[PDB]
Amino acid sequence: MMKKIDVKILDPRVGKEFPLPTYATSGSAGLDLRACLNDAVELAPGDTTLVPTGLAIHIADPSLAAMMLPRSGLGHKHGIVLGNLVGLINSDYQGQLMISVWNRGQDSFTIQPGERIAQMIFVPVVQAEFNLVEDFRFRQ
Amino acid sequence: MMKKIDVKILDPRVGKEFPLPTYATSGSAGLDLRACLNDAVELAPGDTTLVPTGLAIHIADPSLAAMMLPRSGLGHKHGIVLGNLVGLINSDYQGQLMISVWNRGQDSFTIQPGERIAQMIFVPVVQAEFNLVEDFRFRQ
Amino acid sequence: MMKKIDVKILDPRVGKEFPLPTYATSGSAGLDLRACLNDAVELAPGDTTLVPTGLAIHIADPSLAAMMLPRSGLGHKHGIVLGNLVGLINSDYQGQLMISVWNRGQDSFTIQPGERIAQMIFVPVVQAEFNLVEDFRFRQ
Ligand SMILES: O=c1ccn([C@H]2C[C@H](O)[C@@H](COP(=O)(O)NP(=O)(O)OP(=O)(O)O)O2)c(=O)[nH]1
Ligand SMILES: O=c1ccn([C@H]2C[C@H](O)[C@@H](COP(=O)(O)NP(=O)(O)OP(=O)(O)O)O2)c(=O)[nH]1
Ligand SMILES: O=c1ccn([C@H]2C[C@H](O)[C@@H](COP(=O)(O)NP(=O)(O)OP(=O)(O)O)O2)c(=O)[nH]1
Ligand SMILES: [Mg+2]
Ligand SMILES: [Mg+2]
Ligand SMILES: [Mg+2]
Repeated sequence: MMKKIDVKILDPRVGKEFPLPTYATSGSAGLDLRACLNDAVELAPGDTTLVPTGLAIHIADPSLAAMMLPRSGLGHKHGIVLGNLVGLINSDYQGQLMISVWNRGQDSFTIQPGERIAQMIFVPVVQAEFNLVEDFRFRQ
Repeated sequence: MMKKIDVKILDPRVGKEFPLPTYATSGSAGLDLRACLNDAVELAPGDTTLVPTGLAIHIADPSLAAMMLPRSGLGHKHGIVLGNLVGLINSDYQGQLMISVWNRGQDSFTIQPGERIAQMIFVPVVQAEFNLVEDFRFRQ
Repeated sequence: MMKKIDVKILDPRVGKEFPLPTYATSGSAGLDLRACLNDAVELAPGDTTLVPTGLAIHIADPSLAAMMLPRSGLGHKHGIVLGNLVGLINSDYQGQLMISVWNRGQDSFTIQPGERIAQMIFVPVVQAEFNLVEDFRFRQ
């Protein structure tokens, strides 16, 4: 299912030196996000750093949201994941997309400019209206 | 996309002293969940605590689920995330919604009664039926 | 909402000694994935291990993806979660489904053959086409 989403380039390297996010195949669920940095950032074990993307999106449709996730290789092999675990991008958010990068492992890691460091999916969302009722199934 | 969801208030402070979850804007994807606690809980670095919400929902429609996520500020700045990372709420679950709060950082944190400590989204889900076949593309 | 999904059994114990993933109730959102192991794996605090499932799926429809999540009990009580936090399975992926199991806690844990160690949901996804525009709201 396809949707055009407005994007504003905030740093002129995005779409040039730092490619815009794209889908690798017709069947990819996520777009890889790249680090928009002037120089490498060394991220020590246990630490968190805020990585800019150099871009803003405006999903606009309240029936859609995005979710930011780690990439599986980085997470599994390097312990490079997100400090907020999973990021939620609201339809009315128009600020820069930021990546909270957390080193959950034991090895120092260099975040390089332009590196595909996380990924983002677009999922339909439903807005709940609560209906209060009196009455209406944590080894494993 | 909108859906009415049945909710049962389990603690009489919910909807009073502890506001019911709400969406901030017409374009918000998630509802913030509040800690239903009698007193603050001090959460040491690395530790996990189970926080009640004082409410139960019944999604009821098997085409919908909810996902509990950290809030980005708390996760990035304070290391206050979920012990199960992301929570999945099944359509037929009718128990109290519980929040596994994990301090993944290095600083002690006080969880206050009524604090917006996590968030929840409602997403469509598909139930898979497996079709066995003989035959039917882990730096980065 | 229901969909038949092609699955290939890669290890002949899957569907026999190691049951195929199933939904517990008509209202369950997720399928539990089992560890396809010859012997138990002892996972020390802080460590990550790659657990095979013995199966491959082919979602095939680019409007669908799967997400792998921790189980709430394991995550909250035992600190047994995913090293990549949340796994994203693309529609065109046809390899073995792998589980990055991370012990985020302080206690050693034994991963047993056949153990339900994670869960997976199928969610609709939308593929974004970016539309560049000049112009188009991080306690808490
Ligand atoms: O937990 C996971 C996550 C992914 N996978 C598989 C399926 C998915 O389609 C594939 C790629 O996932 P990612 O894009 O998150 N990983 P990465 O970007 O490191 O690999 P690639 O370069 O192939 O895209 O790996 C798993 O088996 N388990
Ligand atoms: O990983 C993320 C997560 C969120 N965001 C942006 C977009 C999202 O719409 C916005 C708010 O996300 P949260 O509601 O999770 N954070 P918080 O509740 O701390 O901020 P706010 O008070 O504005 O809602 O922050 C990112 O740029 N990266
Ligand atoms: O963060 C959470 C996650 C789950 N839950 C509730 C709702 C959900 O439907 C239920 C079961 O979730 P899981 O299947 O992830 N946990 P587990 O597999 O350990 O429990 P069960 O054996 O009942 O399925 O627990 C919460 O209250 N908070
Ligand atoms: Mg990838
Ligand atoms: Mg928020
Ligand atoms: Mg379960």
